[PDB]
Amino acid sequence: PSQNLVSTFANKVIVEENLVNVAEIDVPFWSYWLSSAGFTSKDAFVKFAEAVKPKVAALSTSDITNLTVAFKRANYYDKDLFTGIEANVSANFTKFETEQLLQIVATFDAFNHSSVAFLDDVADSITYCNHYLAPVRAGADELATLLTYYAKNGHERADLLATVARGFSEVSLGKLSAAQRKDTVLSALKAFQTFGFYPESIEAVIGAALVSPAEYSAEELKEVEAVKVAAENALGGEFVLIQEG
Amino acid sequence: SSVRDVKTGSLPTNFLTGVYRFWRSQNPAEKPHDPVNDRLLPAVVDASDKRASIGTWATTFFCTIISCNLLGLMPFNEAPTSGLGFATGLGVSVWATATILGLSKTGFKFPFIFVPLETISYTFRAVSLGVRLWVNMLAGHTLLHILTGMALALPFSLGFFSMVPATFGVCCLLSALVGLEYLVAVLQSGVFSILSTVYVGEFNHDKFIGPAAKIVK
Amino acid sequence: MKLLPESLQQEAATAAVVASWVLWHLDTQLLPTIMREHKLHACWAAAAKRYNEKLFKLNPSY
Amino acid sequence: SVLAASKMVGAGCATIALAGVGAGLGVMFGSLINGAARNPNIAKQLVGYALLGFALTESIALFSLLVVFLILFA
Amino acid sequence: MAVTSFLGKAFEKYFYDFSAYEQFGLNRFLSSKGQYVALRHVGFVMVGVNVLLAANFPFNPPFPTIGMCPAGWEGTWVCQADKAKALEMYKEWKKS
Amino acid sequence: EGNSVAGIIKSVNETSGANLLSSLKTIKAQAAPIYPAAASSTGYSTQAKIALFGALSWILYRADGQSKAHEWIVDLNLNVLQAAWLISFSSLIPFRAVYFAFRGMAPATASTLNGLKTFSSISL
Amino acid sequence: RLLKLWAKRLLVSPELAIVPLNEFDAQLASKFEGISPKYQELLSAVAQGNK
Ligand SMILES: [Zn+2]
Repeated sequence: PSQNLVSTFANKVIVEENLVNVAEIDVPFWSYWLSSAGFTSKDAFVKFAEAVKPKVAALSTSDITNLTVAFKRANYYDKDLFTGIEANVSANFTKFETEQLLQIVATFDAFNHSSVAFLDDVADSITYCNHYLAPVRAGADELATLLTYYAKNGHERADLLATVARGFSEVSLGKLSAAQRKDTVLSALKAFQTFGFYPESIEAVIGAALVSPAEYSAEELKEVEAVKVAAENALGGEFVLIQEG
Repeated sequence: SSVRDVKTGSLPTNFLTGVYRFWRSQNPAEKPHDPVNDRLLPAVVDASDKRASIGTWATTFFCTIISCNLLGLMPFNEAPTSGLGFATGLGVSVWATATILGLSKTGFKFPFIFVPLETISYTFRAVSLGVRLWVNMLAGHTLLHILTGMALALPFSLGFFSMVPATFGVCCLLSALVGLEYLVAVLQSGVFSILSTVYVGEFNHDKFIGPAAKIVK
Repeated sequence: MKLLPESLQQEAATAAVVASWVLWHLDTQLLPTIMREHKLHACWAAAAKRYNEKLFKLNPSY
Repeated sequence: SVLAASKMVGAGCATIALAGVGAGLGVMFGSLINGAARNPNIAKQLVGYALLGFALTESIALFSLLVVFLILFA
Repeated sequence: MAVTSFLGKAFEKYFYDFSAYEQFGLNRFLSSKGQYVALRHVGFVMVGVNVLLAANFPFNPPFPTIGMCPAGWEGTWVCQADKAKALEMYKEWKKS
Repeated sequence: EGNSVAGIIKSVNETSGANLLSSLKTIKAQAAPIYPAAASSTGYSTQAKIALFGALSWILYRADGQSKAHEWIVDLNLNVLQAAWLISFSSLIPFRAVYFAFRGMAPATASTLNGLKTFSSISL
Repeated sequence: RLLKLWAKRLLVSPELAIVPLNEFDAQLASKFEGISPKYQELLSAVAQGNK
């Protein structure tokens, strides 16, 4: 008679409601690990958002980036919740590290959520409150996401551009796959042309499109050559490729 | 979950700073061809990422070996290093660390009769690095024990307070021997870590991913 | 007098445990403190000229 | 006990190599004195080489003594 | 009232202030202070080995004697080179 | 714990002109760093007593095992030969010069802090 | 207000009293490294403290 008993136990106790009811104690922890394991259901994250919504403003930075990455993976946008997360980031921006801010800005770039104060606090935290080689450990897709975020919102911060231009090099772009490198180079060159800012490290972006121009279409090559001529005029010389020697 | 407070400028902090900077200076980084600026800074950071932490490893081995070597000279104490398995395990550990680094550089691929002869010449570093330090510690303790018995015999068979000059001379010889053992303890710890640095710096060399494209002026 | 111990693997594992503890204690407890002192002094000594020139340019008191 | 007798004879013949390593070590330390007399401005560098040299030279003594132990107490 | 405070202060006063190089006036017999430190080192070794040997004796030594006895035990049970024979001779010497 | 210079500014602005030169020393002493005074001398720590009793138990256990050993008297005399050198190192080593040599080993203590100068951060 | 403004400055950093006011502009320059070194080591050594 054990099979009828385990059928009664299996449909009433181990359910999604008790799953989201045991996940109320540490909800950015549980939402992060449940979203990484693949549990991306909408109604659970509707419950999760009103679970965090009082206690967002006193969360840790790791819990804030965990909650923000979890809601990026669930693709659920709650305007009051992300206003609370943005107020948390803007409150204690000095505590946040660059990798956490890049994940938070990736989530805030997936939606169209931005304030002027949030953008200034993220740029101040990446530029001044964090190590200047933290874009080097980033990975160029995260930095290109941040560059396209600041370009879309039109916020011009030349110090932040000089900071996240450091992360673009042969190393970080060589870590990417070919399609991801093409997407990252197009995003970074479009953002740098939007801001009118051509650093010395834009050429490692431009070279990443010109060493392998087989994946680039003709209009994309025209865009890359436009940014190449603009960077040649700004930096004060002509763009050559360096061979092996 | 609360850490202790440290005075800035303590003597152990200063000693370990000097020791770490020494073993870090044993394998210096190569100067790039381009000037170091923000274009070259990820290349420098990746060069530091590819370089093994021979400063930390050599400081580790120096501190543990000088601690055991000086433990041999405290009373009621023998060195752990005078054991065969301890010292030769440290030696085979440094040789295997250098070998594992060099194998991982070559894509985890193992390496015209010059190749087995150089293989034996390289493989003998595993024996030599541990047997040198272990043999020196074992010989010093063994020499002291044999010498102590002769010194004990002099006042055992010539009276306790009846032979002063010969007992004084042989105790001068024994005391100079223990001072030599202090010198050999410090020297063999330094020698182990220097040879550790050269053995791993044989494989510390890597490729500098510099700029592939540049604005010329 | 014996050259070999009772177990060579036990003495090798003792050496590995002692050296791995020295490695963890060095990387975790000693080197953070050392680099806090050293990099504070070194950052000030490396940035004294640029810092004082930048602060001299920002200062409106002259 | 002819095996133990040959063990004593073999160890006593085994430690002849300490003569050659002591002559070499004295040559190296005399050259260290000479090189410090030629150029004392780098003398604290040279002593380092001397210690390193003594290091590897000492090893040839210990591979002697190890054989002595492998003759005596194996 | 405390013990470790008085022990620290007393060992400080013995370590730093009490100096038998000047209290006994040994600057006339010895040249320098470092010579006194070397001779006090070797004298410490001599007194220590004599206290150990003097402490427990008469015994058959495990260290190799150079064919010399203590001048009172020519062949009793102290100078015996064979150890089991020395053990049974010690037994018939302990029965007395 | 707020900014002490902000407390200096508030306390100086809160005084009147007659009270200023009188209250400057108390405004100095209010925003001055805490250097905590010496507490009452207590017993040894739990860890200090554990260290001393464990060292004594290790010394007694090793002396017992050295007594049990085959060449026992030369073990107990090796202890004398090592304690002699630990005695002579207290007399020989120039501990002030060794302290300042170790201070020269680290660059943080080898030089003074060369940092902010007065003429850059002045506020007239 | 002037006594209060100088009181805050001489409370935070009392080493400004060793430069007379009438000579202060005589010390400056366009670059910070060009400031006259007459008072610089004295300012640093007084700022290090009373001991
Ligand atoms: Zn021993």
